[PDB]
Amino acid sequence: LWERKIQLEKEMQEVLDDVVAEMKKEIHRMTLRHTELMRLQEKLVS
Amino acid sequence: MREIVHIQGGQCGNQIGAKFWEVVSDEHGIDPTGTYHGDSDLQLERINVYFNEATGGRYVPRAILMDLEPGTMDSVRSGPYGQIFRPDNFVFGQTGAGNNWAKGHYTEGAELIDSVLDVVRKEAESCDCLQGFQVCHSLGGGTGSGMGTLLISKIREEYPDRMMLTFSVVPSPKVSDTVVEPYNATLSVHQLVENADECMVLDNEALYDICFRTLKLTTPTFGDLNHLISAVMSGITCCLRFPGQLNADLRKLAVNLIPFPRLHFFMVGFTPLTSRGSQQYRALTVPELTQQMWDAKNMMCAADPRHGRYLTASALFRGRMSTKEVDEQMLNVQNKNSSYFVEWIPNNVKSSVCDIPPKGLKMSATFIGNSTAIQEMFKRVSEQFTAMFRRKAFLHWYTGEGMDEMEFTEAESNMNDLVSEYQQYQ
Amino acid sequence: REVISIHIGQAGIQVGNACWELYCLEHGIQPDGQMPDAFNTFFSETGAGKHVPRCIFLDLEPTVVDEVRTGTYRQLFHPEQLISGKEDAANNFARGHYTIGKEIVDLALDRIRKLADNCTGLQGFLVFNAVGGGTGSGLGSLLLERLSVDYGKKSKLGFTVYPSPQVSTAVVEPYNSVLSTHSLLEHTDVAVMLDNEAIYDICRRSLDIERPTYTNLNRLIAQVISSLTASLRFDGALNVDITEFQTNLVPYPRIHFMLSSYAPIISAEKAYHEQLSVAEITNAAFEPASMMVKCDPRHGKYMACCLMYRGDVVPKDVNASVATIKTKRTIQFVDWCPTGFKCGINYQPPTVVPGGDLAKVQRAVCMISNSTAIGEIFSRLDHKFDLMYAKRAFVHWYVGEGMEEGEFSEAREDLAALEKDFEEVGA
Amino acid sequence: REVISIHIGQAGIQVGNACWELYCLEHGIQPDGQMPSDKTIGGGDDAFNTFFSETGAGKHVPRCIFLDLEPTVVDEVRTGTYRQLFHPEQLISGKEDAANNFARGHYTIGKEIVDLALDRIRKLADNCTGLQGFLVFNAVGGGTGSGLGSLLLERLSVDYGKKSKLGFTVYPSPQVSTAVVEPYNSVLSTHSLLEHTDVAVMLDNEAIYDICRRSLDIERPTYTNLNRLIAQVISSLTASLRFDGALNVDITEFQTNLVPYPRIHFMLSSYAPIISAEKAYHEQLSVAEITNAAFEPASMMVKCDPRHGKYMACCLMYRGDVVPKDVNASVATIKTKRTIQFVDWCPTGFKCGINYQPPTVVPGGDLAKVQRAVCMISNSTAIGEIFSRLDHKFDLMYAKRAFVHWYVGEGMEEGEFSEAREDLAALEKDFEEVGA
Amino acid sequence: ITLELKERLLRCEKLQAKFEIISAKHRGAYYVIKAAQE
Amino acid sequence: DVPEVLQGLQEVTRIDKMRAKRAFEASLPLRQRMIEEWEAKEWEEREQEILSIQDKRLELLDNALQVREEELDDE
Ligand SMILES: Nc1nc2c(ncn2[C@@H]2O[C@H](COP(=O)(O)OP(=O)(O)OP(=O)(O)O)[C@@H](O)[C@H]2O)c(=O)[nH]1
Ligand SMILES: Nc1nc2c(ncn2[C@@H]2O[C@H](COP(=O)(O)OP(=O)(O)OP(=O)(O)O)[C@@H](O)[C@H]2O)c(=O)[nH]1
Ligand SMILES: Nc1nc2c(ncn2[C@@H]2O[C@H](COP(=O)(O)OP(=O)(O)O)[C@@H](O)[C@H]2O)c(=O)[nH]1
Ligand SMILES: [Mg+2]
Ligand SMILES: [Mg+2]
Repeated sequence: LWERKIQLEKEMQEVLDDVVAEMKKEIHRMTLRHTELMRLQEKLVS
Repeated sequence: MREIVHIQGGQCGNQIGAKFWEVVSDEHGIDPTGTYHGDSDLQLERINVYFNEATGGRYVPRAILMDLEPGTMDSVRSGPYGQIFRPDNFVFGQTGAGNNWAKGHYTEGAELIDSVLDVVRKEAESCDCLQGFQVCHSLGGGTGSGMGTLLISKIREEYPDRMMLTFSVVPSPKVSDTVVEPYNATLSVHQLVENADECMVLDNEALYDICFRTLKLTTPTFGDLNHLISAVMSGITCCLRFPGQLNADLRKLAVNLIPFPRLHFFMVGFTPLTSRGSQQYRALTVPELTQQMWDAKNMMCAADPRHGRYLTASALFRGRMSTKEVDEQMLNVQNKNSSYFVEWIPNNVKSSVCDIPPKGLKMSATFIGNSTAIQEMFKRVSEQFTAMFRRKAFLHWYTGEGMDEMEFTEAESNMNDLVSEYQQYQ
Repeated sequence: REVISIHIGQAGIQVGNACWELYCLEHGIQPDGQMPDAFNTFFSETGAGKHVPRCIFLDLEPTVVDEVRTGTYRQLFHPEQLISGKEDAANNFARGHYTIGKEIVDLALDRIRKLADNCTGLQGFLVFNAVGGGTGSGLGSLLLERLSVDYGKKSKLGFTVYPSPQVSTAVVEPYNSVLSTHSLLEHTDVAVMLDNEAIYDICRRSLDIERPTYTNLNRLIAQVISSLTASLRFDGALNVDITEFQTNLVPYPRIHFMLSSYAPIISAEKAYHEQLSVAEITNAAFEPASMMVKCDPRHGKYMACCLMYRGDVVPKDVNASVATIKTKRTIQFVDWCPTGFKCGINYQPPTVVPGGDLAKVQRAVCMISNSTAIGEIFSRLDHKFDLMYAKRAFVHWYVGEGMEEGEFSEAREDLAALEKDFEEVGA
Repeated sequence: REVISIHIGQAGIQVGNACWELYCLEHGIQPDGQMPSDKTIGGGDDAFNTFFSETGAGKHVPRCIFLDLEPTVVDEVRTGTYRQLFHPEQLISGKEDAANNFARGHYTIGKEIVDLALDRIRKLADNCTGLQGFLVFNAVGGGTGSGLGSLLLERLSVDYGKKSKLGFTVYPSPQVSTAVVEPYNSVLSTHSLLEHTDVAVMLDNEAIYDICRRSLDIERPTYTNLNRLIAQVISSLTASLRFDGALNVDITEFQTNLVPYPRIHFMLSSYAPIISAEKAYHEQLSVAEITNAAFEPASMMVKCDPRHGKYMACCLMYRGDVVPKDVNASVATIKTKRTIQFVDWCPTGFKCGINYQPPTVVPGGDLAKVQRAVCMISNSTAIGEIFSRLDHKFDLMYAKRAFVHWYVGEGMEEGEFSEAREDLAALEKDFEEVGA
Repeated sequence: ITLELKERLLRCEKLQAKFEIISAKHRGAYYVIKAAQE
Repeated sequence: DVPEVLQGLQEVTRIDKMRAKRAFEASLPLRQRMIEEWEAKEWEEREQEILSIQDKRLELLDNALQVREEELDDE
């Protein structure tokens, strides 16, 4: 029983933990694109 | 916090333990009456590992004497320092094993073991944290070999997570005093290899040679042999009672020494041993202590370590010292004698230091080796056992009392594979 | 601005024993905690006129901590920060980690929590242990994981007394060290190794000590830690903090093992005569004879070094000495580091510690480098681990404690991957 | 604004013996009913109004009724170190013992002593000018505390009625226990205590042992150790009337802001900081961590985890020099704290009383002189578990009619046994229906 | 036989401690739900 | 959507498990936790499989112990 519990825990904690890295890369790159949006606004001001 | 209970089996064990308490009580500063009258506080600071306070400064040792005669206990009480013991621990029969393993393990052992476990349980319950037991006995008698073996097996069936330091005075042939030593020694080591966890080999042959050569004594009685054994036994276990720069307790020593699950048979030394004429013409430097410590005519065993490799070794120094000096000394020893050390273990040697030396001696040390030369004593007893047993000499005294023939042969086989494992690893 | 000190095992506790007696006299605080704000990083004012150190001493065997309880600093520490187990770990990694560790590590964490609550502006942790034994290895590899999963974002400076090749008191060090260095690779952030044999040689040569005990060693490491934290305790013309140091040095996430050095490590008789200045103290620190880990800096290219100058040092002679050391061809920097020095300075001279042979000097340099020279360290310890593990020796104790036979293999492969990483980044 | 005290049973009279010493030390009264001649006064001539009364020449006498049947502890007090302080007549000692028997405590022997204590109570009340309320101190696990205490509670409710009552009662621990037949007395006294005592404060022997073991660093505590901090708690409760409080709460604030329903009055108590001399000056006592230790579950006089329930409401009495900003920030931190959870129907549930008097120190004690202290009285809903566990103990005993003949040999029937059972059941149902 | 039984009981206790310490180390499974939701 | 997503009683049972998982995935478009609770249910199914394997091995071991004890008694 204790062995089965340890096996369950190691499997469930190995599955606990990288596409979010690339998705957040997209988020930050689009934040840059909206800094470019602000640039467009200042071009409108000019 | 750590606790040790000390048990004495047989006459040899009783005498060795009596001298051991005579030594350790002084090293703690308490007089025979039981009232402390020493000087410092480093003594009293951790004496709870051996003694129990009774009523306002009356300290009683945690030891149990046990045998099958009243005469030995009467002698122990009549001797000095025998008052401290609690009279309740004095357990004994009246008949006597009579150097008979069957009496000491099957009849009298059975009829006394239930009583003795009561008192050992009392001591092991009055404490708070046990780390291991101590047993003092021989391997060439009835009250010491068979009864001590039964006692340690009964302990193992009760405390399966503890060590025992079983100090076994092995029956040496040239110092043999009874006609059937091997019929006891083989049948004792049978279960010593199974249950006890640190069997310390000792032999009257090596003790007498030490006394004759180094001490230069003229009339060495059993007093001085017990003195040396007690000094070793008190030095091995000062890492608990005293604070050192590098502290190493019993479990640490056991795990460091024992590489494989059944090679626990330690050969032991002690330094410095001097005559009172040459103690004025010598220097107790650390290299000198190490050289005497590895002097092959100083280990308390008849098996010369030159006849084999060292599985591992351990040194326990006492007195304010230099740890770098210790380590470089042992490194020099290993490098110079690299042919005596197992090849598949780098740095075969362990070192520990305690900041308190035994009183008088401003510096001291102890050696515990696990060399493969130990097989010499076992082959040297197996030869005698086979030689007797080929024609069943003295065998009816055991067969009629309850042992079949196959048990002796199984003991032979166990002794043979025990002595063969060391040869295999050498 | 705070770092809290946790000492584990006898080596760490005694190193802290020297370190705190150094700090108390450096700040002016008596043993029983009273003056006759620089202490705020280490000492916290409690009540009125009483100061308590931000430290916890922890061990399983009780007598080593009882030494502190019965010494001269008995009034100083919080009477509970001196934790004690009941039975020693017996130099067994499995026993220290699993069997005994559970009952006491939760207490350690629940005390670290209230220490951090008492603190406000914490930089992080500084931990002391040795990866040779069982206590400081198992308890270290468990407590570090606990802190890295609870606080996570803090920096844990681990000053580890790594075991030396030739001089070695224990016998299961090749196992204990690999079992510790599995975790120590990926749970702490900066691991300053120290080697007993190297510091023995330093004591023998510079201080002409032929019987160097642990006390002098411990004083030496205490001085190193004081030089590391002086930039935070005090002010200087060019300072350095934990984030400064720890993001300047560590190039890649899995390469952080400092080499430590100190100067002028000189006794009084030579310190009164021989003159001292930056342009020769810096070279003296770089010399292999005065590096604290039994390693060979010549074999490995240097990646990034950090220098700290206690005492009166103007920021120009340090620049000149950096030039005059980078101009020497014997030491080779790594190819991709066009600049490989981070210098910091202070305004306080090192405080001579009564009871030692260390000099009272005008200025001193503490050097912490990161270089590929340490590959042979791991390689040789792994070689002797292989020696012991070829015949499955000593495995029975760990197996009976609970550890299987395969985690040894996984940790060995982890060390092998570490060595491969060092070789790749050396290339 | 005087408050009178009633101590019933050996436990009650022992707590009083260990608590009136605290009062006579706080108000600088010598332990023989007088003040020292020299000016050694903290300040004021009426800080002792609530407990004593000058009679012609500086001879103060406490407003205490020490009522007990068996006279072995009453005369122990009579011959103790407090002889010229106590009133010779207030100390009421009967003839024989109650012997863990609610029957003998409430019907046989009680009836011939309640009307003797009642006249002294009436004289004390008539002497009093601004009477505030009653503070009862008793043990439900015994005979006199449970039986005589419940009888006196009923016969004071029938007479005065409107006045508030604060009942500090001890219960048996879930495991640690001394008396064998204590569940019967506990349930029988609980039925009477339910609808008569205005506010019930709970204490537990093991719940004070374990605090004295983990905090005060005593591995062999005793009753003379528990009673001292019980006196500390009651002093923290009553200091508002005594001393000048910037944000102070009279006795009726407890009932006004901590009893949302008249049935629900059962309250956990906590007190911080429980520190001794060794660690006192090494730790720093601040309104954040003292409050946090108050609301941790390891420092409650009632052995019960507040996790299983929801804090309905709470009161925090602060002594010493405390600035209200820090306590406001501290209760904000508590409201942001995750583990303890409130019933959503109470958005404001922290009363924060504050005084200007630091905690006192008694010579030979354990607690040291400190700046500030806090007493936390919480109306939670974890106490239903306590009542239910006590009831489950009671059921096994009552199933086999054990010990029942001793009870029924007196005026006690089995009808009141059953009605006390169903009253505890109704209390269980009420607490659970409060629920979410 | 009793010797063997005691050895097995000790092994069971060791595995118990191992499991509990692994639990304490990891948690200090309810994290994957919020991880995916984020 | 895709045919033959993966590339033998156990295998057949795995196929049925996969079909049921796709069915529940389509069924549920917190609501997501009800998928996570079924992940927990499949974990419990793995636990049952572990239980069965241990039962088989332990039964064999019990038989072996009976055999050794019988031989000992006979001798
Ligand atoms: N610098 C320094 N190192 C020490 C000291 N004591 C031990 N060591 C080192 O610690 C290494 C092994 O650790 P241990 O001696 O077993 O100490 P530990 O790790 O705490 O083990 P425990 O006895 O269980 O507490 C040795 O190789 C020594 O080099 C010391 O006092 N000072
Ligand atoms: N904390 C604390 N509890 C006490 C003390 N004295 C008695 N008790 C409690 O009182 C309970 C039993 O009630 P009793 O002490 O006998 O009081 P009683 O109601 O007067 O009973 P009788 O003396 O027989 O009339 C025990 O379970 C104790 O827990 C005390 O000094 N301190
Ligand atoms: N060191 C020491 N050994 C002894 C002493 N007396 C006997 N022996 C040894 O112990 C062995 C006898 O063991 P014994 O105590 O008689 O066991 P028993 O026969 O069961 O009682 C002999 O071989 C002796 O060499 C003694 O006083 N001191
Ligand atoms: Mg250690
Ligand atoms: Mg009573």
